[PDB]
Amino acid sequence: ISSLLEKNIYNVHNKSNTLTNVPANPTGNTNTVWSNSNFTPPHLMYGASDITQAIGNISLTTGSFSLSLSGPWASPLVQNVAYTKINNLVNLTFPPFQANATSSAVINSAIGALPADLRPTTNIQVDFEIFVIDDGNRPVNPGLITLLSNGQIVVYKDNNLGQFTTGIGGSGFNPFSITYMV
Amino acid sequence: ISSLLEKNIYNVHNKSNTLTNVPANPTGNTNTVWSNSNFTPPHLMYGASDITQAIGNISLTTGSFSLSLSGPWASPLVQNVAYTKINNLVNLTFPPFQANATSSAVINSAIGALPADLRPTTNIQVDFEIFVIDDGNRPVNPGLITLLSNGQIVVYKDNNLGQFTTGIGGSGFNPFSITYMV
Amino acid sequence: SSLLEKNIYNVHNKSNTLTNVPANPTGNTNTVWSNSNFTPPHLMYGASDITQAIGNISLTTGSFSLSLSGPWASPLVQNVAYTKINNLVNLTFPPFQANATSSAVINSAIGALPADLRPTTNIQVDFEIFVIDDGNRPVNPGLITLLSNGQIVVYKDNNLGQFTTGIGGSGFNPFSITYMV
Repeated sequence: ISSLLEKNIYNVHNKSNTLTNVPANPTGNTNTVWSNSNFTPPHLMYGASDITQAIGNISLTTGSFSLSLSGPWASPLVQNVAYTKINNLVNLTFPPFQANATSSAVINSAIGALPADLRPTTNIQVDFEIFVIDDGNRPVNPGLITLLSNGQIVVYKDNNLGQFTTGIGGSGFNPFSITYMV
Repeated sequence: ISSLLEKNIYNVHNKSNTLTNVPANPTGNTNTVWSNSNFTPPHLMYGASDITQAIGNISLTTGSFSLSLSGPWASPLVQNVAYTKINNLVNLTFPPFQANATSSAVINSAIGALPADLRPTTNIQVDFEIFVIDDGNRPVNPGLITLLSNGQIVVYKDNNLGQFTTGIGGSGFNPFSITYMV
Repeated sequence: SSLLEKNIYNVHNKSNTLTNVPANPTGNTNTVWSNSNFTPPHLMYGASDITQAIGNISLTTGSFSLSLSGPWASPLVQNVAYTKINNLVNLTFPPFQANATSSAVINSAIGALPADLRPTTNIQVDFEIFVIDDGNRPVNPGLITLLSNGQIVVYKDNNLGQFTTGIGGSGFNPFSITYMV
């Protein structure tokens, strides 16, 4: 045992290794593995590096969700919106939503459309300038997308609550992407 | 001792476990934990997997910093700006900064307001189109935020160095988010 | 036997080999073990799967040389910085500005974006950006479109606008765009 308490050449085998929960590195060395009792559950440490906290901080999910948008078009348009969430950071990448407009209206989803874990929580809405199209025209003013904390998505023709206009040629948007922390 | 040097059914307990810094996996096995002396400080290894390097390649931090902005308002507005940094990639998510304007001015921070590790270094400034408001109006032209390498943040009413304008209604911006590499 | 129950030993070893097992041998949140439900096995601390968390995120970063041309007398060549995390891409562009000797959009050749950064889910992805033309700072946004064939196009405005012959500089200050492929 005494030989294990100081440096040796032993390649130790064990079915498992249980590290006492302690508030500080017991040896002070950068190559000592220890278990940090300042957290519950405890954190695995390697020297001063907190492995458990680093692992928790690099959480990532990605995929898509179905989104139904409606307003100016004769019928709702349904497409899958791609997403990535890393820690608290979200990206949404939208495919095209475009069709002829039979009425004048903003584009919006139902309340709750954004998956719960992608909804803004620090802010009531988050706003982004995006390129939109109306009746086949490419307007020079930016459109505006607002993501709401209740999960509703609203897309305006311009920053001043602008509506898309009845007409043919395509109203809506080419693919775009927005990134934000919840 | 000899029983520890080959496979056993021991659930070993230790107050800590110090791994000799060595240049190669001493057993070659994918279930061997070791400490890699090819780096200083050393790297935690599991088999051929470099845990320290993998965590360092992500290098994620997140949180917020207090930001004081001033210009058109009677007094500075102070709010926390949320951030994520992943390797060289930064996200900033701003809460609302808006109040009545008693003078005509751009909005800016002090020099050094952006935390040092979020400041552009590859570029002298990085620019983003954002939706801004002035006197309660929602102008169709985008506002512009410029992040400067000296840590100053400037927000303009439009792309042409535009100033926010004296008046009641609210001047500044709804929440927005911008993403960039330093 | 003293090692098989709690002790105050700071143990040293040249390495530590953990038996591959399908479940935590002690049940405790401070036990390190090797999880045989995966190949290669996963390093565990309690119920925390260290190997899985690291394998779930894949980050690359660097830069690529980009040649843009159109309104300028000759192409401009600069490095564009990128990060890719799983399917998520950031591009951060340095300034591309010079005087314009013709009226034209700015574009790259086909295939200019590295293959692993090209949109595949969409044919193009569009972004509003601040551009400059003949030294003027126009209030209308410019537009960058990233195409699935790897071409990059930058327009003076959203309506296929071209940069304009003249002095003062045409192109853009640095900007950044982020998107999933």
